[PDB]
Amino acid sequence: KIRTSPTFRRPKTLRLRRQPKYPRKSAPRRNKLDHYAIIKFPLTTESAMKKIEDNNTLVFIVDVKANKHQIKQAVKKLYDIDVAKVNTLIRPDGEKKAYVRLAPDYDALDVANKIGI
Amino acid sequence: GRVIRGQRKGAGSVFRAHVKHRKGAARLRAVDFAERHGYIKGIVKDIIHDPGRGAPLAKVVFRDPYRFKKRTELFIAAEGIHTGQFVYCGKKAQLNIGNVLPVGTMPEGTIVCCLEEKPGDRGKLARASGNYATVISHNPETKKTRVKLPSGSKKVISSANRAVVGVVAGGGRIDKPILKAGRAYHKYKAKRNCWPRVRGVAMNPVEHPFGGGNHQHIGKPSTIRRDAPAGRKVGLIAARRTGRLRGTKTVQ
Amino acid sequence: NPLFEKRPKNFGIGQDIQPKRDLTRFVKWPRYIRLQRQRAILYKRLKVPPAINQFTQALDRQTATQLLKLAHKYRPETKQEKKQRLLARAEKKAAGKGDVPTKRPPVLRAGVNTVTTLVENKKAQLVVIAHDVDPIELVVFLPALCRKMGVPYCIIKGKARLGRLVHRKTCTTVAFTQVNSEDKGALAKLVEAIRTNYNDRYDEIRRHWGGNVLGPKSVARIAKLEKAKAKELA
Amino acid sequence: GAYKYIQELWRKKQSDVMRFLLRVRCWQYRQLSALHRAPRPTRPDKARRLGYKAKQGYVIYRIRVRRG
RNA sequence: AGCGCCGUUCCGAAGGGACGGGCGAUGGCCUCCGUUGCCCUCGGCCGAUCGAAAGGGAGUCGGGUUCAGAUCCCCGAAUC
RNA sequence: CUGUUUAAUUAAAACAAAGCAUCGCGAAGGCCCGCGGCGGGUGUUGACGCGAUGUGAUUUCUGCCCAGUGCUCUGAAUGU
RNA sequence: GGCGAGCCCGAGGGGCUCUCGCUUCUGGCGCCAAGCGCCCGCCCGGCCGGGCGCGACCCGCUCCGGGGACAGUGCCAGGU
Ligand SMILES: [Mg+2]
Ligand SMILES: [Mg+2]
Ligand SMILES: [Mg+2]
Ligand SMILES: [Mg+2]
Ligand SMILES: [Mg+2]
Ligand SMILES: [Mg+2]
Ligand SMILES: [Mg+2]
Ligand SMILES: [Mg+2]
Ligand SMILES: [Mg+2]
Ligand SMILES: [Mg+2]
Ligand SMILES: [Mg+2]
Ligand SMILES: [Mg+2]
Ligand SMILES: [Mg+2]
Ligand SMILES: [Mg+2]
Ligand SMILES: [Mg+2]
Repeated sequence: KIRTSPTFRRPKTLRLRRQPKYPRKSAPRRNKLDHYAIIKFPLTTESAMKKIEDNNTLVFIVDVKANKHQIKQAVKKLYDIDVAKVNTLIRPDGEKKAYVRLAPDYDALDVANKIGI
Repeated sequence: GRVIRGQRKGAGSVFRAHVKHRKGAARLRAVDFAERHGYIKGIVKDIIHDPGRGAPLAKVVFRDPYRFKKRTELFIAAEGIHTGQFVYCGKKAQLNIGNVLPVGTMPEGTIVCCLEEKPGDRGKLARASGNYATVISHNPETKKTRVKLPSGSKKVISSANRAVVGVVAGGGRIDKPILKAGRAYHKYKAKRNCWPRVRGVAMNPVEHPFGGGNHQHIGKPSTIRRDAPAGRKVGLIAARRTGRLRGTKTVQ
Repeated sequence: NPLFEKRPKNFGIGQDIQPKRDLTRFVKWPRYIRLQRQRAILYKRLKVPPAINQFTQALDRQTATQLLKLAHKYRPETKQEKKQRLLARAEKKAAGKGDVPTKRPPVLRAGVNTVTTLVENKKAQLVVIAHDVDPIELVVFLPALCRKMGVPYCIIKGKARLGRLVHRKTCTTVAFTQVNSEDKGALAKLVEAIRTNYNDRYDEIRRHWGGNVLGPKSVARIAKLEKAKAKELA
Repeated sequence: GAYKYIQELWRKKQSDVMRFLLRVRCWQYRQLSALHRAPRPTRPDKARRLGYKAKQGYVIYRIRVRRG
């Protein structure tokens, strides 16, 4: 063993992998933000209704802890329809407003009549 | 009363050095094997201007004899050096202007600059623009060397410390008057906030020991001893004499 | 033979770079490395008292090997064979209903309190004193006490080797008190050698001071000045 | 058997056999840190009469304060 | 005494990264590849981190749309 | 001379200014901050520099006094 | 170590007494070893891929220099 460098530093020791004897909370914390809690309210106002005909786009009110991917997955797992893109804004009352554009194969009027708006 | 202007320099609040635009500290190479048992060639790439310094900085690149890498250092540019001139450093380097070598190698009367107090502190003495030291009185036993400093003082130093041969470039900088307040403002703004220069008689009694009264008079003897407390040392500090000079120094 | 040229490199100043040397005496060692090294150098430089200069003046390795060969078969029992002897003697006495199956068990004593009690009561035939005890105050009273009580003591180097004959990390002291008939002559020869080495020279070691050895650079400097002084005289 | 000898050697702490060890230990402890752990007591008799017993749980710290 | 204070390289064992090679094990179509452990070798950080909605900072523009939006929405045409 | 100043009574003959000079300091240092550390500002600095002062461009001048108060130097030569 | 010098004895040689050296016209380049001597599994006296030493002298107890029983630190006492 010849130490050519004039600086002595730490040896690369064996860091032990964590293997605990017992779990710390007995159970995984369940997903509170699931598909029925992300997408809360469809918006049935005048401009949001006009977007259905003139935009091929549904309008929803979403909890603020969700993003575009979770809104897209929630729509595809609840309504079984394809999503082009989701534009999210924050409505100044405190909720998120999501504009979900659908596929050209689907009809926003038919999806709105099936969901009841 | 109120804290005087002389005590506020130690706070470091607004009296620091304007040090951002300065390119770096001008030091020599730290001492190693090649600078004590030989010499090594270095190439000066350019010379630049350090703000707050009238002396030019010299960017001399070296070669590392241990790992393959070109080391860039910052020397004080001596007078008459040019870009591309091979700067030589070490013990047995041949004496030319711009070559740094220990003072035991050079003969007496050699005009050098950027010398060292202790051997191995990368250059302390005689660093201002246009100043030099005079090397005299070598000693084989008890390795010491007398140097005449620019203040006229003769200091006995070691014989192993290094010094670049020549004078510092930029000599005669105090030949031109500043000639207006504007160039003084720009000069001191480049250096450091050292210019709130207000007369101590003109300022208040509660802020300076001299000022006040119906007339602008000092009132107290300005020669104030070295044993004075902080805030008392205004005007002449430990003045052994005053008035117009007679002779050169008359001090051994 | 076809091309196979030699490419020499010159390793001087101002040319091709230096090779990777050993660099042992120039690596920046950490705090505790420097502390133990200059601690050993500090014990080498400074004058030690004549009660702790007895250390490093110890027994040679041949007589220490003889002492270890004597002490190997007076080994105190560990936990495994201790429990084995307890359970085996209990089963033999429960089977045979015997009163006194064991006449005399020979076993050495360890520990500074036990050894000090045995030398104060003159039960110790021989004392083995370890060298590597870092508080020396735990040890410094034992040689004079063994001398004034007449029990021979031997200073030995390595407390780990003395702990491995008692199945422990540190042992610091070994008291030979009981000897067998096949070992009495060998212990008498060892006690004679140890009384020749230590107790007969106790008045010599107690007077001499240890240490006072300068560093080799300063020793070579004084030797160069002495050769210059001889050049001045001749 | 030994701790009375340890105590009586510690008492006259001006003598030449003790003051060398005291100077060496003061250098060794001054060149260490301010607050750290000693894995075993250096004064076993004084530690044991303050309450140290050689078992798992009792921890000796070495600590440095500034005089004046 | 102390909530704490000084300091930013000073008195620090202050890199958990990687090329190549060898050995061992696992997995996938054991053809051929991918991971994990060990060893050798390399590796100035001018020292964690923060600090600009005017500093540095890759790449979207034209038309139309509502009572309130616009380089964001629709159409068309591009780029990182 | 240009500039600055008493915001909410003064704009100046006041302050500042370049110039003239003086003193301390060769870094274990001068002038200072800090309750504290051989902690910090000057200092990424070294007498053409740093710090503290009087006067206030240019021309011509810098009279005489150490009695007093200061400042400084020296010899344990000598009182306290 | 002589491709070197030295002061003497002196026939080859001796080392009383000493110096280290292998970079000075050039705004070039210089790292991760060439060679040598050994040790292995392979082709019948052949070929592949590896390891050690010399190259790069040995030993030592402070990384190297400059101060050093002073400076400073803690307390007490007297000046200012
Ligand atoms: Mg002039
Ligand atoms: Mg002025
Ligand atoms: Mg003024
Ligand atoms: Mg006052
Ligand atoms: Mg323990
Ligand atoms: Mg940031
Ligand atoms: Mg608008
Ligand atoms: Mg547009
Ligand atoms: Mg007015
Ligand atoms: Mg004038
Ligand atoms: Mg200073
Ligand atoms: Mg006058
Ligand atoms: Mg007088
Ligand atoms: Mg030293
Ligand atoms: Mg000395």
